[PDB]
Amino acid sequence: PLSTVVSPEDSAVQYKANFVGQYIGPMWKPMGNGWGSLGIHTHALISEAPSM
Amino acid sequence: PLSTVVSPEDSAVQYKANFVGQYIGPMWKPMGNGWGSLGIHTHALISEAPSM
Amino acid sequence: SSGGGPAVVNNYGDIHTANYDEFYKGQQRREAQQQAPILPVR
Amino acid sequence: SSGGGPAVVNNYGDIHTANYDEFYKGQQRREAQQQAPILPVR
Amino acid sequence: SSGGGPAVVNNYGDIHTANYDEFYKGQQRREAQQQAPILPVR
Amino acid sequence: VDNSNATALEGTFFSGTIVDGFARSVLLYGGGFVEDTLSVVSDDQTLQPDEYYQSGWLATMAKMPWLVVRDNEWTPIESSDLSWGPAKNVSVIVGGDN
Amino acid sequence: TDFLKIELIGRDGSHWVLSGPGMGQQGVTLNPNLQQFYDAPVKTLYVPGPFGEEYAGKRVQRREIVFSVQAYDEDPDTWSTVDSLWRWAWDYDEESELRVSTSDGTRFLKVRLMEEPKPYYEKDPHITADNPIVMTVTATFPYWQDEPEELIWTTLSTEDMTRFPVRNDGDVPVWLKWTLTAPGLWILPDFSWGNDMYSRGREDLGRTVAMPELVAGEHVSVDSDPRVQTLIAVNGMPTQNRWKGNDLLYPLMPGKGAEIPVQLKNAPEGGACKLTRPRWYSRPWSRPGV
Amino acid sequence: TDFLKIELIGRDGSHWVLSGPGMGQQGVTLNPNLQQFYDAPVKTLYVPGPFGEEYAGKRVQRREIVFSVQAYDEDPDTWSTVDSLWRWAWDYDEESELRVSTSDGTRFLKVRLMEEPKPYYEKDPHITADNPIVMTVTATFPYWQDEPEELIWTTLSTEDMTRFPVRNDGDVPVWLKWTLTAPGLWILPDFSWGNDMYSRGREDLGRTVAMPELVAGEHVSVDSDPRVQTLIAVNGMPTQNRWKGNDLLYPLMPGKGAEIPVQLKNAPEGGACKLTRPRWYSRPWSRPGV
Amino acid sequence: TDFLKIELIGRDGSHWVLSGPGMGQQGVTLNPNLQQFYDAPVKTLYVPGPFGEEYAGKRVQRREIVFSVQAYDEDPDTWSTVDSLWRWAWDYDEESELRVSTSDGTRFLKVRLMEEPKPYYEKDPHITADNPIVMTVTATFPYWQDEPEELIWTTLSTEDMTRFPVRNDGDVPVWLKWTLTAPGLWILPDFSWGNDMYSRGREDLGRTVAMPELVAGEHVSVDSDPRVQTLIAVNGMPTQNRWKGNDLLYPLMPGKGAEIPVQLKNAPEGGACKLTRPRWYSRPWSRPGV
Amino acid sequence: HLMALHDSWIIPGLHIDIGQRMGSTVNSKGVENIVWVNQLEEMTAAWDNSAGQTMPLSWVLKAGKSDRAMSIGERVARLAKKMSEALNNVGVHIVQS
Amino acid sequence: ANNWTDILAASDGDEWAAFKTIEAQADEVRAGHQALRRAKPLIRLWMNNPDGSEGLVYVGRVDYDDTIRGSFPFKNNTPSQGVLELRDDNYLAVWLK
Repeated sequence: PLSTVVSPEDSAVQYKANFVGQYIGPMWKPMGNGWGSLGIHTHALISEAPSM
Repeated sequence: PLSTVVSPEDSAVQYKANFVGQYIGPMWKPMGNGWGSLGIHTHALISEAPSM
Repeated sequence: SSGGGPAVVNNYGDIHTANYDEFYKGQQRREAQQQAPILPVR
Repeated sequence: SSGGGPAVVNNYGDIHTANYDEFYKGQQRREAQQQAPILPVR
Repeated sequence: SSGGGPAVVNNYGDIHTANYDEFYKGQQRREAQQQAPILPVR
Repeated sequence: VDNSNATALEGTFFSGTIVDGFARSVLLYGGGFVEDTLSVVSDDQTLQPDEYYQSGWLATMAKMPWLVVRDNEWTPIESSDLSWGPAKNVSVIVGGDN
Repeated sequence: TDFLKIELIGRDGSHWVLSGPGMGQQGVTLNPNLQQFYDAPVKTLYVPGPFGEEYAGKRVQRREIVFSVQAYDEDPDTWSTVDSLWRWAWDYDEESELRVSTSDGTRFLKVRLMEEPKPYYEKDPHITADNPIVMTVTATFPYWQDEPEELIWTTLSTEDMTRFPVRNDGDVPVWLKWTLTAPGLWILPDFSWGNDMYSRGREDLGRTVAMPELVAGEHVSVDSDPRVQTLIAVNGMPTQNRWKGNDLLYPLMPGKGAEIPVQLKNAPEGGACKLTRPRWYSRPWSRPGV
Repeated sequence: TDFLKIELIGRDGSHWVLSGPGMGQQGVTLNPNLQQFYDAPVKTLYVPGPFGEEYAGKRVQRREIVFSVQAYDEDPDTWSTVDSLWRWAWDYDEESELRVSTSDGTRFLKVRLMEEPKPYYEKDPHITADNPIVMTVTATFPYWQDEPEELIWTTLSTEDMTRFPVRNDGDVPVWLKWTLTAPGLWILPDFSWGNDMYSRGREDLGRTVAMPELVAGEHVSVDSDPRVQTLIAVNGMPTQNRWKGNDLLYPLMPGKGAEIPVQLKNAPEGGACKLTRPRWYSRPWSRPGV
Repeated sequence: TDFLKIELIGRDGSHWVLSGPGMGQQGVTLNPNLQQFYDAPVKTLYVPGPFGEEYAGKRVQRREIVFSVQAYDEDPDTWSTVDSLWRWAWDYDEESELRVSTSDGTRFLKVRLMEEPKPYYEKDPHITADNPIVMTVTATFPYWQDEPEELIWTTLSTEDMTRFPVRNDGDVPVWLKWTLTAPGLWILPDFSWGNDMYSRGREDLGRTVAMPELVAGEHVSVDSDPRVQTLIAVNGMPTQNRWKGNDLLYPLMPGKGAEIPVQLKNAPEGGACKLTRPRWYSRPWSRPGV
Repeated sequence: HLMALHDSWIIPGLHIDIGQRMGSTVNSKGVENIVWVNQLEEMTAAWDNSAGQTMPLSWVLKAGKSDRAMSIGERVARLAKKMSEALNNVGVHIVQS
Repeated sequence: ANNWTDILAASDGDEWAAFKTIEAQADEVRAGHQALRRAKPLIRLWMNNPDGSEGLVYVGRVDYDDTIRGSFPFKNNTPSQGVLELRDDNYLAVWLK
């Protein structure tokens, strides 16, 4: 019934991450080294925010 | 149930009043002279808190 | 057959389906017919 | 026996047999009793 | 199930439980709302 | 007859509470006597009527209202409509030709 | 069974054992399926609210007990006597007692004929001399009652005070009754017991109210229940008329009890006080509540 | 079954297991065919339209749960004790808890006696000592609940700010409660969460409302639900009177949540803010949805 | 059977096959006796007349579909997951699609929960893990529909004209929609198709209406259906306010079709037009009507 | 003309205000084409949240005015108001003796 | 002022995509209108200043869901009566009582 199927007009999108929580989270998909190859480092020696 | 729960009648109570807001409040029921017989006096001439 | 069912409900009168809205409107219409001509134009 | 039949329909009240004409006439009579003695004679 | 029982009695409307006094009082209240602000204060 | 006893010297009860009973007030007339307010008798010492000490008496004396009809979960009455409305017009004009 | 006994004491004082040990000795037994007999009928009130309907309160309703009895005897003449006696045991204007006895005690309900009894079978009752009578009785006071607990305090002093131990072991609030001699100024307790019906549950925890000064010979009964005028004098004087629009407001709520204080002043002779605490229950039998 | 457990906590705190593991240990089991127990009753409004009737909205109705229990014991005396205890576990004025435990957790409903219970069979219950009680209870709040989440933020600074993590895992909107200490000027979030009930769904996405300045001792409860007044001062002061036609209008829509900002200023001695977030569900059990 | 396939696409996008090939693969099947499902409910109107009553017209009513589904799985935990997913597939505020596919094509009906679903048997549903859910859904738009026929005509000329072929193959009238770019003055057809609802059947055979002159950026949607306002501009300007009481009055009657003319004038850029013709049907399946 | 806007796109107060002219039609034979143009005279917003009958917030318009089709109670009230005002005016215009 | 050529260029020359963009814009305008029409009213009670000064002082707000029923007419040059029914446990009802 459709004359044509067109790709939906997807709008601009935004994302942010800060790595304050405990683990990495599902929003980051590990690659190459497989699952469980990512982690959070506190860097409390310099008194800085945790990094991925 | 009597052992587990504490009854409102078997409860020590303590009450406060300061009159610092220059308002009597609903906790002071006038006696004898009825409503409007109680007031708050600032005593601003001396460096003292308001009195009832 | 008829005696003892809906045919005697009809004899009962307005026990089953009957609404108040049109009855009130009809009473108001009858009163308006009675009183409208004698009401002043002012 | 009584609970769940006509004996509880009587508790329901005016769901079964009750006509609007007598109720309207009674309300009109109550209003007439209330207002007639104070209406002027003119 | 619904068609042919109380679920269609609801479609019928005010055939079963429905009171006269409350309807009359509601109509009187609506008329009072309509006419009260325009009645004089005398 | 004067059954309200509102204009009497000793006044009557214009308000009350279910925990303290009735409150005695007396009318106080302002300038020109057009307006009357209510002033409460703080030390109410009105004597009971002699009729209240007589056997078989049931009536209400004007000076001492007594009957309070109380509505609660176990009320013996049926209350139907308690409606209050405030005063409307501050000033009145009456006149025409003098 | 032997765990439950049901009795009727008619308007004429006749005694009938409908059920339990000794049932049917007077010729009348009780048939099954008796309704509105156990729990006091209560309707709850609801008002529209944002989440549906909000609780608005409860009202107790009168009992409409429909029950059948069976009047039986070997010979029709004696059966007719039994049936006549059973009919005579009932009335519309005056109530007859219906007593239920269990291990929790004996509790009675005062019932009257709501409408005419429906007697006998389709054929004449003299064929069988064993016929059922369907009785539709009503209880204007819907609670089951035990004999009230009464206490008396007498004093010869001009001024005195006493404390009455009071406790509602039932499941419904009960209204206290006082009998106070005269002359004397009495002060009676009207404790709220934490009842927030007037939104004063904690304010009226120790509420006391003074009766009007009683003159000689004007002994009063002060009944707090709403079916009855509060103050009634023995000599017919209008005491509540003198009493300036006050009232006793609070019943003794279930599970509450204390030593309520009674004060007597200005009593040259020295007076007496009697406190009557009713024992109302919502079921014919129930374990004590705490 | 072991997949579902139904408990009752009475008005007196008694604990009954009606169904599931351990059912009937207190003597009372749950009979089949219980109605209006699972889904919250909702009526949908319809208004005339061009093609029949158009949807006009929904109104949630209070629950009217009619169920039956069976009180059983080997001897009539202990059966009578059990039946009395079961009746004592209920009331009209005050509510009792009905918990359902499944693999989805424990959710409870607050229910009260709508009308008098209908106990026993046609004959006296002491014969069988195993009798059913028909219960007609009602839930004024029709949503099954879990324990609300409480968050506390205490600060000693004069000016401070915090981010409360908030999330609605249920299928219905919930209304937040705040407990704010005084003195101080509080700013609380009133985010629309996209709710367009005031035609400001996008305008009020990051909406914040400033409460009136609180004087010493004027601790406030700020409840957003329509049942309760928004602002209540613990000392009885009219705090809402100084708040200039402003209110909290938006609940927490299902599936939405963020770190809502709470700001405190002008607080000489710091201040404490407590956020209570209810967990409301329309079913006794349901898998989480998002 | 393989001649009919019924699916539900929930508010959350889930896909369920209730009947037909592959039914029950998601755990939920369709029970027999589904009502108000095939023909669109219509009530006819009659006025009193000399020979009884005279036909006055017809009104189409909203669909009140009561149907049962059966949720099943081998283990109670998976059954609980299936039941929760089925519950999440439905809502009161938003509608879910109900698709019927036959040899005549696929037609969908948008349905929402009219009231709370009635789930499970008299006992707890974990015993069986195979339980029925009774659903009372409603279709505010009662016509089964297919994907609309869309046509596009763009031009670069300042003044131009085109003809859109149009034909109503269904049994109910359909209302056309237009999407018109700006700037430009459009002349749109409003042919009566011989319909006599306004007593202008052949008077309005070639009726054309002039839209107000659209300013730059004021692309408009012109929907003739009565549910929605006719002129809506994408920039929010009140186009209909400049359209001095004019409207599109006639739908495309069943069995009618022609080359309807669209005219564009005063368009310096040269605009574009889109025509959307709905495919509404009163039955889930029906052979094409000529 | 009396209208009830159930789910119409019309927004009372926003699209049309009191005293502002609007046209209306009635689906009656012989007047289908005609548009009756009256200035809006009344619009009532009413709702009922009761469990028995639940009516969402709905608007009812009355375009134009007519003493003839006015209800008898409203006619009596309006006449009484005018009569009272005229009586006050006459009484204040009375010349003393 | 997004011209047709500009919209087509943004959609990369796809007329169907461009018209779907325009239809989405029209749909969002219609949805805004519907939300404005179906928005709940805001009922607020105000009082005179207890000290006797000028300016109405905010008493409180009645929720539309917390009402029982309501009726508010707007009339042309005529006084009208507004009716609001509340449960007596409502806080504004208690205040008024």
